[PDB]
Parts: sequence; structure tokens; C-alpha cells
Amino acid sequence: AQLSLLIMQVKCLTAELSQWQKKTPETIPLTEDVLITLGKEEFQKLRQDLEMVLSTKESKNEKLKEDLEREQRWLDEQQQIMESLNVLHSELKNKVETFSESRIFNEL
Amino acid sequence: TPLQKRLESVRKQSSFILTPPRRKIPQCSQLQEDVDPQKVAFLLHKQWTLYSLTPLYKFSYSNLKEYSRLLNAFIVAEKQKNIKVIFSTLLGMKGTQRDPEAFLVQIVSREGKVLWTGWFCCVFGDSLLETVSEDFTCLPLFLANGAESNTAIIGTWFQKTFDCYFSPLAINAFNLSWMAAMWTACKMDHYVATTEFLWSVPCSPQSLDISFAIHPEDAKALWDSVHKTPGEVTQEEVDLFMDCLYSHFHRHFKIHLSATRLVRVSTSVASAHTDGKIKILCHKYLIGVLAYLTELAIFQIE
Amino acid sequence: IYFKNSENLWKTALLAVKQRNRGPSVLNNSLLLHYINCVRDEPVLLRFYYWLSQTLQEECIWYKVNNYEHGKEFTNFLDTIIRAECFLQEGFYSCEAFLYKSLPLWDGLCCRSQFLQLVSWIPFSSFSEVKPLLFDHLAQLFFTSTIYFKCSVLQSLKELLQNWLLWLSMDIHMKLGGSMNSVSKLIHYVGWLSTTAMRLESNNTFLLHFILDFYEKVCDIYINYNLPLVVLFPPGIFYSALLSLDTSILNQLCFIMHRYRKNLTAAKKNENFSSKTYQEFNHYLTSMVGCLHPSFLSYAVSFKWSWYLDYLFSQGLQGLKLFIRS
Amino acid sequence: VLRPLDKLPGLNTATILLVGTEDALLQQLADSMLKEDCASELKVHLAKSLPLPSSVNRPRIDLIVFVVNLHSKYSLQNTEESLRHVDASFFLGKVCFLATGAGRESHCSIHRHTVVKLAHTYQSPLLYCDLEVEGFRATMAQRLVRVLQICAGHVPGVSALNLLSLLR
Amino acid sequence: RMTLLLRLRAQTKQQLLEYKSMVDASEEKKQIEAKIEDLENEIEEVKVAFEIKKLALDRMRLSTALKKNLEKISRQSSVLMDNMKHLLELNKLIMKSQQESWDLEEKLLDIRKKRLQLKQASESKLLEIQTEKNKQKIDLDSMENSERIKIIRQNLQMEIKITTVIQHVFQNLILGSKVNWAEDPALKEIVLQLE
Amino acid sequence: GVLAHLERLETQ
DNA sequence: TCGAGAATCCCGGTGCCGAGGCCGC
DNA sequence: GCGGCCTCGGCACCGGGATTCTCGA
Repeated sequence: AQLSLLIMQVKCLTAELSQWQKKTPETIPLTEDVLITLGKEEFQKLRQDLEMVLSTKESKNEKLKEDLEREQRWLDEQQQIMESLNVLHSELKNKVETFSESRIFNEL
Repeated sequence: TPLQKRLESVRKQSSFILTPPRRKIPQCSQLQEDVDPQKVAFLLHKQWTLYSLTPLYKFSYSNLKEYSRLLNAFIVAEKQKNIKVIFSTLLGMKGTQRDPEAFLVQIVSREGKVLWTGWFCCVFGDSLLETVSEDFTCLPLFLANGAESNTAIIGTWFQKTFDCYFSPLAINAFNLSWMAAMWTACKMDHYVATTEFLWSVPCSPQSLDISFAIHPEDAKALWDSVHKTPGEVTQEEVDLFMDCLYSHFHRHFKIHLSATRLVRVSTSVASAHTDGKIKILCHKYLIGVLAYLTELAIFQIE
Repeated sequence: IYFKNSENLWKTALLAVKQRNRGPSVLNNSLLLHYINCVRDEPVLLRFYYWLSQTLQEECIWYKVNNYEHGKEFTNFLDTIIRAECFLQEGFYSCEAFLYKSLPLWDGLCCRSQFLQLVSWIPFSSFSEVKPLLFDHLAQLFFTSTIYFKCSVLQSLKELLQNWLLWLSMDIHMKLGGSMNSVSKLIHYVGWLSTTAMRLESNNTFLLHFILDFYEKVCDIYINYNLPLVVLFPPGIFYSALLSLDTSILNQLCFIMHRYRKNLTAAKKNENFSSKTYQEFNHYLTSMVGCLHPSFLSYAVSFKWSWYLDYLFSQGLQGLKLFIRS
Repeated sequence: VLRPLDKLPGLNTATILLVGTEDALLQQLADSMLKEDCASELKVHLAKSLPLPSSVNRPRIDLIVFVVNLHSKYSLQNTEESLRHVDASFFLGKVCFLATGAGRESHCSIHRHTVVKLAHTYQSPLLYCDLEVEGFRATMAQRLVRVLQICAGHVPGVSALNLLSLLR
Repeated sequence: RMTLLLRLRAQTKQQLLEYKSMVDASEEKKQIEAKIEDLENEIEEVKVAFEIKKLALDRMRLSTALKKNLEKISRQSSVLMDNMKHLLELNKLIMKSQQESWDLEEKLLDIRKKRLQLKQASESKLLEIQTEKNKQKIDLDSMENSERIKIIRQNLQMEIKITTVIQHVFQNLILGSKVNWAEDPALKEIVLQLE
Repeated sequence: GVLAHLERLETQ
């Protein structure tokens, strides 16, 4: 049925796109109301999410300030291990690299 | 290649691209090289509780005495919280030459009363070898049989020293039906035990269990009814064998066995449970039964 | 037992002595996490992958027996995983491997806060090998769950966008096109995700706020990450927030498109984008700059054109400031 | 044989018809799907097999979720048998494949690929869950009820036909 | 009720949409790799056919809800406006809550960029340290020639093992006897024997 | 985070 | 052909780890 | 009536009795 369903899918998307293009925006029958019923409903829903989105965007900068402190601390511990590893690379360069086998036997 | 190969493997596995593994009927595995006849024969008719074992970091098949002492001194210390531990490479429990040699872990108590007899094997598990680095000696299968307390102690020791982790391998009833089908498809003679399928219906108040034990030769003749392509058993052939069982049980007792789940499939080749206490190895097909079991352990690890 | 001392009687004098001196396997190790952060070595990222896979499997099978009390250590362990990835900054290769395994089985709210922060740290794969495996399920639950899970995905994919664009910025630093096509397709698929989520919830302002929060990080691709990936709005969000009904979403869109103007101008300096992207942005401009109105009407009711401006502007409309100055 | 548009719709009635051999779990899912006081009438229907004994006055059925209990191969042999009595114009958007028992992964008589292959070869969404536990039911119930308002047309932007274009 | 009749209009303008789509599909009477391709080029083309349709619906809805609300300035007190003043307050509690956000996120972003620059840099540098330790591993193959290193190592191990025996019988002979151990300047350097 | 928060407006 | 010996199918009679109870803080 | 304590008991793996069936009186 996979192919028998793909063919009907393309046949149905064709009908739906030919019917959406038939759908002119029908704003003529829009609403007999003065739309205060829909207005003061939509602002009230706005009041329902605006408190509900300030409560989320306040936690957003809460976690962003907490993470700014945390990642500043991480960056500090990273530049420390960066300068430390760089100075270890420079020091381990031509200090332990200048190691002879016979000199290692003489140290023994 | 060292990790990204495993990531691509994980992608392939999670993709679930047309899985039905047409499997070769477990071929008579003539005992390869050494395979200590006394040891292997002791290892056959023992009810191994399967586990999935992640690859062991920094393991070597030379330092067996050091690990033996390190674990013996740990087990008897868990008694402080009489026992000898003998790591023993099995030398032949491997599918291909490149697989890691299977090695044992036996809690020998005075005499050779082997309390626990652990067993890590990696046979035909080259879907894990080619994805893990050289430092890890990967043995996906772990085999307990000793008390669960000692297994949950040696597993902790292995986690502590090797960074290997034991998930208890649970063969789902799908894989259980698969192995129940390829084991009545084998070419054996003198069937040791009847082909029993311990079903367990999902009733909420009660827990009725069914033992659909077939005569082993009668199930072979029933398998030949649904066996058409030789050499390899398909998912449809396995399902038709299982549905011939269903249509011989719902025919008789009017209860749809297909609405139940397999919990144990005893066969002349090898018994196999679900909850872990799975692999009894009646016959010497254990390199094929273990091949399936390791392939299933890869599924859990990977 | 464990350093339980008996010098407490002496610790009258010894507490005076303290006052006298005053006067006269690796996740729970932050000091060691820096090591694994710096070694992308084979036997350690694999010694660690196998622990994470078998901890996110065993302790997640632990859900199937409690699902209530085990749902607090798993949450607090996934929090440690999340923190370790935020520090170490690459997605653990068991974090995705557990996600593809446990996303299809996943519900909407079972450790949502942790699972949808794991998605953020997913090793950029192709968006052709990660889309069917994961994003085809972060749409299977995106379109069936409530707004409170919907906003938690375009936020999850918002952070995923940054965690992919970081690893692409230094892919410019450490010396593209086929990597380019991946973030572009991720953003379009979110841009496909975020036009139909706009339709499920009847243009809910909360959800489109998070949509723009995602797009607040799509305007600044060139300026921030040095990536030439200016991807404009799909109109199903652009005009849906243009003709929206609040300004905390209107000025949000205005900030995004101003950063879009800035990023396109910056891309014109260094250099398809030009033809169709500039056409679409001039479409989003002429239509909107002629349109720059309902939430502004709310302000005007609460309220000489320049004075109206000042009343605006002064009252927090900063995205409008950045546009109007541009 | 069920058809999507054989009956006329109501007003806010979104009639989903659960399909699964086990019926206590279907009853639990229906209870959880009506536990939340949604904005739509929710005349949930239950069943065992799609022949659906021919009783007129059955409303315009807006969703058939084939609850395939992965623990039991019967739930697939009774779904695949019941999948042949669904109209081909019904499989487009108004068909979901619930796979209860997934995630437990130890009782699964059915490999979850097989339900994946079944739900892909019929071109319909496949929503895993574990219906036995209310914690994964009271969130799958709010997924089936928002798919419901999509197929029943209650969200005035998305058809059932638009739905499968999202869950492919 | 009007809201309920509105939910009906909407629901029926979509149920008849589905009905007309199906009857048009019934009115009408292959390359599966492209059968999903000429399935995709509508799910993008119906998408541009109805996102513009919904976008025209929304613009004509907001234009009327603006003109209707343009009549709202002309009306009386409208306690709605008392609720909108607090929405201005909420906007201030969000657009200022975003004022940090385009700044806090900017700081976190260049913090993340610096951190990842030092992470790839540290991985390169620490890989250099590890390959230099590997170079010291070739220096390790410089001892396992074992022509005179092995014998001296063995006689060092067989002598320090006497020097860790005679030593610990000084920690046990200048302890058990009549030691007067540390009130003596000879033993004080011989007791407290360095390991 | 806003994910840990978005899990407590789902409840509340 | 038949009578004792060995092996092994059928189910014990045993071994041994979770569950329930129970006594200070 | 709880804290670390302890004691029955389902499940299950290993040890002889009677049925198979081969060989001697």
C-alpha cells in the first residue's frame, strides 16, 4: 500500500493546493460584532501570556546571569590551564627533550 | 575512525533500516583448536545468566595472575564487609581469529567447588572489534551462573579496575523466538531435550505460565513445513514457525498464544530465558549460540 | 569511623586556637573535567562513552520500575551531564547516541528540561543523517505537545543552533559549503517547524516569542560567528509577528531584522544570498517599513510625531530604535 | 470498512477510535485522554478489530490510533488484519500507530522496527509510549488529543492531510 | 456563544476545506524516489499557498481589529485600557528583560567563542604535549636496548631493597632501644632517614 | 533554565 | 528369546538470596 | 512505631529412583 498511498497523497495535495488557491481571504462575512468581544478577549489572552512570558524571560536572564558567572569562571580556569599548558610546552621543550641514553645511564 | 566510526555505527543501528536478519542455521561448530574438552564440557550444561559487558580498558591476556590476586583479595574483603579466583583463557571461544580470546573467572572454594564461574566471550562479534581502539579488549558477553550476590561483586570489581559495565542482558521475546526457531532448524541427532517454549500471559491479577513443550523431532518436522529457503532462515520463516505453534495452541485451548510473551525457549541446542538466567548450552553448538548471544550483546552495547 | 574526632573537649581550647590563629567516572570532578576537555584522545573519550551509555541505559531502565523517585537522581545526573557538556562544550558522543535511542520512546515532559538541553549538544552531523534520526522525532512530539513543550524545543534548537555555530566558527579558524548546507537546512526546518507550530496554536504570542528568540540568533550569523549564513524569515513568522498584537514581540522582530540589515550589509562588504535573500528582505522591508498598528495603537491609546516617537523609544522600544536609526 | 467522511461532523466533537487487542489498556488511555478538560467534545471510541460491527449512528470518526501492543504479536496480527479494513483515504492523516510496551524492551515479542516498517509502509504517524503507566499516558493522551484537533479540523489552519506532511 | 459560533465557523471552514479537497481528489482519476519529491513540492507550494492565505486572513483581521479599536479611542473609559496600562508595564518588564538579553547573550557568546578558541588551542597544545611524551617514549626505546642499563637497574633494585631494609631497622632500632633519638646531632640526620 | 522553568509552567 | 547394569526422562528435595518483621534513636 | 537488625520462602540448579533397552542364565 505504500505506492497506492503515495499516489493518493499527491492526488490530495493537488486538490488541497487547487482549493487553497481558490480560497480568497474571506473577510467580507468577518463578524457582525464590533469586535470588542474578540478584542478584549485577545488583549486578555495577551495579558495571559505576557505575565507568562515575562515569567520566562526573567528566568532567562536569571539563568544567563548565573551562566555568565559560571562560564566566566570556566573561562578563567581555561585561560589558567592555557597559560599553564603553554608554559609547560615551552619548558618541556628542550629541557626533557635534551635527554641522552648514555647520560641516562650516567644518572643511574 | 576511532570514535566517529562508532558514531556512524550508532546511526546505522538507530536508523533501523530493514532489519530482518536472515540468519544461517547454526552450523555444526567443530571444536576449534584447544577448547579444553574438560573445561568446555563443564561449561556446557551450566545455566549462564547473560550480561552485556562493555569493552575492558587496559586489559591484557598475560596479567591473569595479577588480576586473579587483585580480585581474590577483593571478594574475600567483601566478606569482611577460602575463596580462590582462577582467570583462565579459554583458547577457542572465538568466531574469527581476530576476536579476543574468551577467558573465565571462577570462584573456586578447599576443593574445586566452583561457586561462580564467570565467563566473558566475544565470538563473531566483529561489529564491535572494528569500532573500538586497540587498548580495549572487548568481550560483550558476560556469563554468571554463580549467585547474584557474587556476580554483583565481581561486576563491581570489573567496573573499578577495567571501566567495563554490566548491563544484565535481557533477550526480548522477539530474539527469543528467533533463537527458538534456528535451534529446531539445526542438523543435530539424538535430541537431548524437548523443545519447550515457556510462555507467560500478560494478565494483571494473575501470572499464568504455559510450557508449550513439543517433541523435538516433531518440531523439526513442523519447522520443515515452514522452511523453504535453505542455508538461511528468514524473519517470515521464523514467524511462520511461531504462528504454526500459535495455530496449534489457539486451535486446542482457544487462548491466543501470540497475545502472550516468550519467557524461556528450551531446545535440544540450548535453553534460553528472557530475564537473564538464559543460556543453558546442552549441545556443542555453543560457538553459534554464543554467536547469536554476542550479536545480541552488541545491540545492547551499541 | 570517618575522622570523627574526640579532641572536641580540647576543641574548647582548640576552637580558641582556631580563633587565635584568625586574630593573631569524571563528571563529578570539575578540576579533572578540564583534562578531558583538553584531550580529544581515543581511549579516554571511549572509556567515557561506554560509561555514559551504560549509565543512561541502566539508570533510565530504572524509570521502568519507579518513574517517580528515580526521576530525581536521573534528573540530577542528567543535570551533571548537561553542565559537563556546557563546560567541555562538545556534545558527548553518548549524549546523542542515547538521544537517538530514547527520543522515539520519549514522552513530552519526562525529563523535558534535561532531554531538550541534551539536544543542544549534539555533534553537528549532516542535518541529513541527524534529521531523520532525531529531528523527525523533535517534530513528532513538537506538533503533538502543548505550547510549553513547543517553546521548549525552539529554545532547545535555539541552543542547538549556537552549539553548532560555535563549532563552525573555528571550522573557519581551523580552515565548507556542505557544512554550510547543514546549518542552513536546520534553520529552514526550524523555519518549517515554526510556521506550522504557529498554525497549531492560533498565533500564540508566547510561542512566537521563543520563535523570535531562535531567530534572534539567526539574524547575527555573519557578525557573530563569521559564517555567511544570513537566512531570512519565512513569511509565516515574519508577518505573523509584524501584524502581531504586542510590542515585546514586535520590537523583538524589529531587533532581528535590524541585525539582519547589519549582517547583510556586512556580508556585502566581504561576500544564493544576494539575489533572492536581498529580494526577500526588501520584501520584508517595503511591506513593513510601510507598515511602520495594533500594539503600537495600544501605546497610542495609552498616550507631534517625533514626540510620539520619544514616548516610544523612551518606553523600551529598542529594536525599533535600532531599525529607525538604520 | 471505515471511511473518514462517511458521517457528518458535529460542532466540537472529535471522535477518535482506539484500536488494540488488549482493552483494559485502551480503557486506561481513553480515561487519560478525557482526564484533561480540553476545549473539544471527545467522544472516544474503543475497538478490537476494524470490521467494527456495522452499527449505524456512529459519528464521523476523526482518528484511528492503532494501539499495537509490542509485547504481543497478536496486537500486530490483529492490527495488520484490521489494517485491511481501513479506507485508503483514511490512512492519510487520520491514522496513528501507538506502540505501547515499547521502552520496556524486554517483553517485546515484536521488534520495534516491525512496527516502524508497518507505520512507514502505511504512511502514518507512529507514536511510541508505554500505556501501562499513567506518567507516559497522561502525556500521550495530550498528544493524541492534539493530533485529534488536527485531523478533526478543530485547529483552523491544519488539516489531517497537512498532518502527515509534518510527521513524515 | 459568539466565541463558540466562531470556533464553529472556523472548524467548518476547515471541514468543508477537507471535504472539497477529498471530493476534488475523488474527481481526478511512480518513481518513489521522486514520488516523495512531487509530494514535497506541494507541501512547500500548498505551504506558500496557505501561509500567504493565513497571512492575508491575519492582516485583514488586524486591520479591522485596528479600525474597531480605532473606534475604541472614541469610546468611554474602557477598563480594557486600565488593563493595557499594566501591559505597558509588562512590556517594560520584558523589553528591558531583553535589554540585558541582547547584551547578556552577547557577553556569553564571546565568552563561549574565547572558551572554544582556547579549547581547540588547548587540544592542539595538549596533543603536542602527548606526542612529545610519545617522543620521550622513543627515548624509552633508547633504554630498552639494555646493554648496561639492565644490569645497573637490577643492582640498584637489589641494593635499594637493602637500603629500604636497613633503613627501616633504624626506624625500629632507634625506637625500641634506649634511644635518646633526637636529642643527639648525629642520629638526627640519620634518623628521619630520607626515603 | 527556561527548560527547567518551562517544566514548571506545564504543571503550574 | 530374557535378566541384571547403565543412563537418562520426569520431577523432586535441596540450596540460597529478596521480602516481611522487628527492636534504638 | 522507625533503624539496622534478622528470618521464611519462591525460584532454581544439582543428586538418586524407576523406565528404556541393551545383553547374559
